[PDB]
Amino acid sequence: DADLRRLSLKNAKQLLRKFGVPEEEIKKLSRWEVIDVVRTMSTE
DNA sequence: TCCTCAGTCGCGATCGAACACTCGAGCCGAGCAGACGTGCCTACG
Repeated sequence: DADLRRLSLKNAKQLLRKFGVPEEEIKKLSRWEVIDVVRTMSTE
């Protein structure tokens, strides 16, 4: 979680692109929301 | 060049739900002494 916070908007965006997250969530460009989704995607 | 601002992480902090221990109330079985009767046997007329 702290590691995901360090990940920064640029690399978490690229990770959400890699997992196949839809472009709306990538688009909102909210780092805090993006990390919560990426943590959920990793948990899945 | 800034300049605070919104969304979220880690940790103490208390709180509700559950779980382990205790303790007595009550019932049940065993055990023992005894009474309330039937049958089975002897000293006295």
